[PDB]
Amino acid sequence: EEGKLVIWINGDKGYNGLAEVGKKFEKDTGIKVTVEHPDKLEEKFPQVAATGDGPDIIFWAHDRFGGYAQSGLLAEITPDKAFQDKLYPFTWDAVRYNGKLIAYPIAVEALSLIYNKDLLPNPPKTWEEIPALDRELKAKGKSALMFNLQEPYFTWPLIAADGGYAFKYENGKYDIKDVGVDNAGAKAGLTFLVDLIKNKHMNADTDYSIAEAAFNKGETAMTINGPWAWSNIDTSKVNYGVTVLPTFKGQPSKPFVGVLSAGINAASPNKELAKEFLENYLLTDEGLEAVNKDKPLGAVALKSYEEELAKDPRIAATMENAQKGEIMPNIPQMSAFWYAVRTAVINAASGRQTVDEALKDAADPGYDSIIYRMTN
Amino acid sequence: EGKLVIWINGDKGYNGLAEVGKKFEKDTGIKVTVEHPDKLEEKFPQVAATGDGPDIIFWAHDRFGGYAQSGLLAEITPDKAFQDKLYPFTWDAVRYNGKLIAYPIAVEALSLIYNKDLLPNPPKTWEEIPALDRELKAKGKSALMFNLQEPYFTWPLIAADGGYAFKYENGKYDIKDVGVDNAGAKAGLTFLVDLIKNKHMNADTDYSIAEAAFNKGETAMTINGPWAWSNIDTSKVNYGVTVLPTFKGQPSKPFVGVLSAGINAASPNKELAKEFLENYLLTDEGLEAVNKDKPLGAVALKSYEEELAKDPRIAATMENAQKGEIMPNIPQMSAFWYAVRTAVINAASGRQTVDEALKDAADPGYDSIIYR
Ligand SMILES: OC[C@H]1O[C@H](O[C@H]2[C@H](O)[C@@H](O)[C@@H](O)O[C@@H]2CO)[C@H](O)[C@@H](O)[C@@H]1O
Ligand SMILES: OC[C@H]1O[C@H](O[C@H]2[C@H](O)[C@@H](O)[C@@H](O)O[C@@H]2CO)[C@H](O)[C@@H](O)[C@@H]1O
Repeated sequence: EEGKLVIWINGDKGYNGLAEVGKKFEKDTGIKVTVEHPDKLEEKFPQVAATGDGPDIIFWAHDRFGGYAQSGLLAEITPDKAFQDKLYPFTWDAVRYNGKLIAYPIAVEALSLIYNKDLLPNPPKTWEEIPALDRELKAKGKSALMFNLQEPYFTWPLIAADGGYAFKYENGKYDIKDVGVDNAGAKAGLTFLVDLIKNKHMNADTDYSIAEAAFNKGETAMTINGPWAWSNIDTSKVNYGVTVLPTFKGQPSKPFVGVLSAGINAASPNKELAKEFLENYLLTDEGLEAVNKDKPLGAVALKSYEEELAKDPRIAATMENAQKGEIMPNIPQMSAFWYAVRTAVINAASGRQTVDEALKDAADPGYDSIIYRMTN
Repeated sequence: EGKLVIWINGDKGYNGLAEVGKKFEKDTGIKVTVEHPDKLEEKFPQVAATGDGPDIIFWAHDRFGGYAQSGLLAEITPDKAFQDKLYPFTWDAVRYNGKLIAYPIAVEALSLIYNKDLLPNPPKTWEEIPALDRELKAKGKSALMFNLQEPYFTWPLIAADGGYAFKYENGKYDIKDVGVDNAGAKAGLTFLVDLIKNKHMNADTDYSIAEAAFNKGETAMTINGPWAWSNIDTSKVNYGVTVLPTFKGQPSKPFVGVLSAGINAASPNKELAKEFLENYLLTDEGLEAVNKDKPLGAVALKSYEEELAKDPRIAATMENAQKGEIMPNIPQMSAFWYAVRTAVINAASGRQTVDEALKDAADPGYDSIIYR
């Protein structure tokens, strides 16, 4: 680590694009940059950083950074007024924790409906229509919809539709005691999805790669996913639309919005180098274009680059879905929250627990929660 | 790599242990370093989870279930002749999902420790402690000081009239059935907070403060374990070790711990750790070296115990232990202790009331300390 840069980022993002950026950096400065995408980095980072190890720079959606900052794993960052002016105000707000800035914002992510325009000329406006749709679509030996049920992020817009929420957001701060995941909005959302399963419109163990291959091979009319997925759909030549998520009980799907963000390890001795890389190389039209050409970032934080992208109707649809949803909390409880809800969705989907039972556990984990099973 | 590093708590006989380790070094040339880092029981899971940390970790057995569940401990395989040397109940304390995950060392329970001169007659009941504090306060003394910062020291009183942690039914702990906010729990902690509210005890007394006060002859009574008696010997106070007081007529029920040694699952020195524990530490002279530094309590090694059981201080330790309960070793233990610690400190300081402090420990929400 002594005079080089190690960067971690998720394997669904443009880390080859990003590596090309670190080759530029190395070519100008002589500093070696290594980009890695380890499995479950969002869990490894706080483990290795707890002992003063880890990468120099960590990329994740902003929801996790509050917890790292509470744990002291992140350096405070100082961008001057000029630098700050280059990025949207709400992107900075996403990386502000106890009044400090703890990361650089990169890009705004939200989920959308992605549909195969061909076998499905009109999408649905609602979830309601999907069992009747999936049934006529099985006639051609197809299914209507496949998406990741192993990550609760992908089910969340449905759960939030009729009023499921995470922690109530009250004038200023988030109410940690007031947890929305087992209210009747939440219950109705997920019970819908479980019925789709009970009645075989969806399989309970579909994961990210199954939904992706199923979509990209024309096997299923629809999927739910973010900007990063558009690339591989381009490669497959599937004719797709990106559009508004379907409503439920006639309210809009509400996706949790993430700000892909870039933090500097508090234990790093290359903090100054990390600052030059992030500010002068990545967050430029050409740094981001390079990542974005690998896998699309969504609506970027950099105003100069976003000007171009905003003209793409995938990006406008992404943004309209982001409009109906909610910026993720970055509080330290988020991590336990996701772990609970991931288990609760998987449990109810597989019949291991009833909807009421699974979400009650997610809303109020006792000592029987997975969160305290000290599992791995 | 060809080295042994041992972690043991700062209150135990770690110099004694180091004497055992010099003997191992003398015979095998393997260097043994003993350390006692602060907050060892939290550090160990964090460093061990990356693949470093000590070769050998000592703690009471309640924590080893979570370590083992986390993958951090090598399964130990003493043969039958080695097993017959230690008491069966001490092996049971280190069994997790059927496999032995540590060597047992000693049996610990809290006793009442009292100053015989200040108080030729210690109280039988928690209830008479206030009046007796009144008496002592006029003499520039106080009845009782003990660590209020660690729930371990309060547990015997929470448990007296029916507090429990997790219900134990038909060979098994039901982690949905938590007893820490039942009426027994509330009663017990309410008594303690009432003691504090009326200034018979100060809500920030910690281990250090309570030991200095007893050993300087400032307070008639403390609540402590066997490891404490060495410093009392040195201070020359004339003390007895006895039955904890009763609460609403019931015996105090201290959690019973078994000091245990686990071997890091990630150690390259696993065979050496076994030789060290089986052939040096767990012997009359190994344990004697530890014990002479800070007493272990009633040891798991039957040959050494026979000598110790004669000590009237061990007899009382075993009496308190028999009224108490072996701690669970389930992986939920770590988070339970953190919830209860905060509940006790919060109730004692007036941050929360008894009832809501305990409700939060019985049922940790996202608002609880365990999630910050
Ligand atoms: O499923 C819970 C998960 O949701 C979010 O993770 C997203 C991530 O934000 C996106 O960049 C993309 O990579 O997909 C992930 C879902 O698999 C939260 O950021 C994360 O903390 C949470 O665990
Ligand atoms: O206070 C909660 C605490 O209780 C026990 O720790 C004891 C330990 O067993 C004794 O050896 C002695 O050192 O005092 C400790 C309390 O300060 C549990 O063993 C421990 O895991 C728990 O957190």
